[PDB]
Amino acid sequence: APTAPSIDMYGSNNLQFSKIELAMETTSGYNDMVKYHELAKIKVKFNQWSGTSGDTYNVYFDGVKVATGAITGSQTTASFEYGQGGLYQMEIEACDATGCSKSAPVEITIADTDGSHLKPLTMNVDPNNKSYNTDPSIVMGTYFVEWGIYGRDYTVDNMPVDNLTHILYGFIPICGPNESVKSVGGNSFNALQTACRGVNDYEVVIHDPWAAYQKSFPQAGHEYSTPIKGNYAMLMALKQRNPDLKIIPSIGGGTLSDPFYDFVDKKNRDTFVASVKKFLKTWKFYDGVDIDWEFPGGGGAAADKGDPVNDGPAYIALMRELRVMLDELEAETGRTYELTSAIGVGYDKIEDVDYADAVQYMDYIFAMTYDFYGGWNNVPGHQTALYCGSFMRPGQCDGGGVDENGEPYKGPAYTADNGIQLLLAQGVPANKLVLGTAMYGRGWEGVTPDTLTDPNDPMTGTATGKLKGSTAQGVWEDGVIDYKGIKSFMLGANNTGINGFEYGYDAQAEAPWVWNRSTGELITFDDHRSVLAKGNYAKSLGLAGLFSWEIDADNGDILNAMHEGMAGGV
Ligand SMILES: CC(=O)CCCCn1c(=O)c2c(ncn2C)n(C)c1=O
Ligand SMILES: CC(=O)CCCCn1c(=O)c2c(ncn2C)n(C)c1=O
Ligand SMILES: CC(=O)CCCCn1c(=O)c2c(ncn2C)n(C)c1=O
Repeated sequence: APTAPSIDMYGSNNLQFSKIELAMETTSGYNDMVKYHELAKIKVKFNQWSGTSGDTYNVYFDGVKVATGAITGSQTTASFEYGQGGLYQMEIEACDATGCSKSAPVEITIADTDGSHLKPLTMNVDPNNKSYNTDPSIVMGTYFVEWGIYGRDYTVDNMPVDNLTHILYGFIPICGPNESVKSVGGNSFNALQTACRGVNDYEVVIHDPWAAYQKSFPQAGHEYSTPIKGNYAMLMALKQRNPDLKIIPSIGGGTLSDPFYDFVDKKNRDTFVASVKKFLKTWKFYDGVDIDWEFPGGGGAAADKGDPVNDGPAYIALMRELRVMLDELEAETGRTYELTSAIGVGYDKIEDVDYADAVQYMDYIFAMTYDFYGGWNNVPGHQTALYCGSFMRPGQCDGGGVDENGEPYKGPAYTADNGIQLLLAQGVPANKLVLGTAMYGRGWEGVTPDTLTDPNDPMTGTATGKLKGSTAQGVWEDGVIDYKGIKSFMLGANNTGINGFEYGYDAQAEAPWVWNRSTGELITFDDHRSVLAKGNYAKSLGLAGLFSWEIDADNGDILNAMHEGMAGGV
């Protein structure tokens, strides 16, 4: 016989609650901005403006009692905890000695990071991505980059997810020595320093919390009160649409790998593995971890780091210790968690790790069969060829010979086949290796006809510097161009060359190029033909499948060719 409660929607945070507490309106240290709670804190204000208030309230979710407390006037705040994410029909009843009066039901949301409070994501995929019926046991992976939501304007709902088995989310940094990030310029290092305030060295953090969980995306139905927004909320709604898709955070990458060189000290590995565990308990849409250390032994961005004696065993110990940790998580959750890694495949990178040993702990190795040549020097070559190109010298392919000054080659040339064969030769099983495809070109300026030693092969020329171009043409950094930019501005609709470019294909190497004889612009990339060759190769060897770098740079053609190449290899 009290007055039935009316719920104050605006005074109760629009009934949006969450197991994870995320700062939405600042940028600060990771432990300050993100706190995961086993019980969500619920606070609901309700009013009984007329009649009698009564003396106690009970709260029901879908008919089940979940909280009780005292009413002592005409406005009450009910505070309680609840442990399960989801949407629920909430009623609040007020009671006195004579009876109870229940409010009308209203939906309350309790967010959790598995996306259990979210409907399947609405997609907006370019229709140039076709539908395939590829065997679901073949890996078809890609990297989605966190910063792609800015100038590249490529969001989670743009991904052709039904053509993917694995989404690797690039990248999760590690607090600590990070001079390589500083050297890149822009705001990357400053962002990282902020995220690491109050964080122990060697723990993972989110690099850009605005991209990850703050930015409101209209296409995803995000509102002011939505407790999780950003790319991560969209990946959560994506797992609701595609529950079998694996979404894996990739830790490291070329500029973020500095802290891995300190993993020869086991205390640093323990700190890092513990932070990864906490990370996967906090962000439950993720299905494992991808380790992208570029590179054990050195030769990467950090010119002053790398230990060819100790980094390999440290890498193998890291994989064992991660696998132990992921086994605990599988025990706690009943889920399967995957452990993978993207690796350099030049002989000098491979030789520093016993991968046959590492790989017993791992689900897959993503072999980085690209970046073999590029604008960091003026030597043209195929950056992603399967085999040795026509431009190579006698004995260069297998490393038997000498260069143009008579210097002996130090090892086999950089090709996908050389890398894959070296890994098989170590005893890595073919069905754990995933072959990489480039959705971008690397290129040079200045490779004009007078520099060529073979007048029909620009790979025999010499450059003056890196390819220059605008972001409109898909050039986001010097020397690098999106595949969709090469297609729009160099190849044209018929793949025969526009704007002063001509198309060529080195049939020996299985590698395409476009060349502008007058500017001497030369770009090496993967196209439909070379990606079919890769698919045939992967099929021949019984590899796990294919992956690509990076999804925002494709227009559909490369991922389509990945699927066609895997079907059609003979
Ligand atoms: C600038 C900010 O808000 C957080 C840091 C983002 C990190 N980041 C990039 O922004 C980026 C990038 N490459 C190109 N860009 C534009 N990398 C490698 C990166 O880590
Ligand atoms: C502006 C920008 O993004 C340049 C990044 C180059 C950093 N970097 C590498 O990533 C790298 C490398 N060797 C292998 N890798 C993967 N070196 C020598 C490098 O500087
Ligand atoms: C196949 C393999 O082992 C590649 C090793 C890294 C290639 N590479 C560079 O050498 C490099 C670079 N930037 C500057 N440099 C000198 N990047 C981005 C790179 O990938």
